[PDB]
Amino acid sequence: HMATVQQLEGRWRLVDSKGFDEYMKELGVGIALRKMGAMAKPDCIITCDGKNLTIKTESTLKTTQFSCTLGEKFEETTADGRKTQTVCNFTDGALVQHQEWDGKESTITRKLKDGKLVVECVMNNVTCTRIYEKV
Amino acid sequence: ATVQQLEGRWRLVDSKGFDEYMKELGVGIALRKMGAMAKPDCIITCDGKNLTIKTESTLKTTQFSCTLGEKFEETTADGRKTQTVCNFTDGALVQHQEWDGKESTITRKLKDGKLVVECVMNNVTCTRIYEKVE
Ligand SMILES: CCc1c(-c2ccccc2)c(-c2ccccc2)nn1-c1ccccc1-c1cccc(OCC(=O)O)c1
Ligand SMILES: CCc1c(-c2ccccc2)c(-c2ccccc2)nn1-c1ccccc1-c1cccc(OCC(=O)O)c1
Repeated sequence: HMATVQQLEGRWRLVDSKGFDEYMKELGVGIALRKMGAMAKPDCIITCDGKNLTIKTESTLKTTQFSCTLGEKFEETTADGRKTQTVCNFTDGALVQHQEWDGKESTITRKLKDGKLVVECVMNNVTCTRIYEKV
Repeated sequence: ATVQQLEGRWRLVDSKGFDEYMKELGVGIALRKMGAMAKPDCIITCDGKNLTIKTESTLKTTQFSCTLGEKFEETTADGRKTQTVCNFTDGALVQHQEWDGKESTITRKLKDGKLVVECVMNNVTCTRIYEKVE
């Protein structure tokens, strides 16, 4: 019969939201932060342990980086604000992404090495090495 | 070693030279620091000759931790320092914030298996609804 505070425990996904912007205006929150807050579709995570309550928030940001056909050059607009002429190929066991802009070039190689994705980014001298687990 | 082997979700486990590589590209300090802090999943798709590479990034903050019935100082995401109390009274979790001679109450309550969230300030009401993920 009775609602207890422990029943509120779990992961809650936002499905509907009405009056957010008005309410934020009443608190005196700025336009940019009102809009950004009203956009996000956060998970709410509630934990109650007897009398101790914690509320947390989870936002996942999903971006398509690029979408291409292998061996066909295409214009990429990069997160740092370059417009590159790019082409991805498959040569000698590695996915090679080649970027050209403003007389410059940068390569980004992706390969498997012991069940892990090794990403190697080169620009002039400089290598950035990133490693990922399959999940 | 074929291209299809790269398909799937990947989680960043190690990064080195990130800042130097970004510096070479002529990227600003803000984006460099940020980018280096981020721990994305990488999602790779390749049906034949077409390839898609997307990412996902999650955060992950604590809004507040407290003990029912005991007052505490909340620092809010908008920049209020409030005197706050949380109670479970009348079938609902009532969060009451006080600052600068003002007050707002946030009520969380289950209806029809959903979490109904009602934020009230003066007489202006935000209503948000959540579905349980399990
Ligand atoms: C930092 C911004 C970024 C992301 C990204 C996205 C979200 C969170 C974190 C970082 C990516 C990306 C693209 C595709 C797949 C996975 C990551 N590229 N850049 C990027 C965008 C313009 C320029 C340079 C770089 C970049 C710089 C250093 C190392 C990189 O290594 C990519 C990898 O690890 O494969 C990529
Ligand atoms: C920064 C905006 C925010 C979020 C939030 C965070 C991320 C994305 C979207 C919105 C939250 C929050 C807290 C707890 C759980 C889920 C969301 N509170 N504020 C917030 C922070 C200062 C002031 C007011 C409000 C706020 C405004 C409207 C509705 C709210 O109702 C919370 C709920 O729906 O339970 C809460």
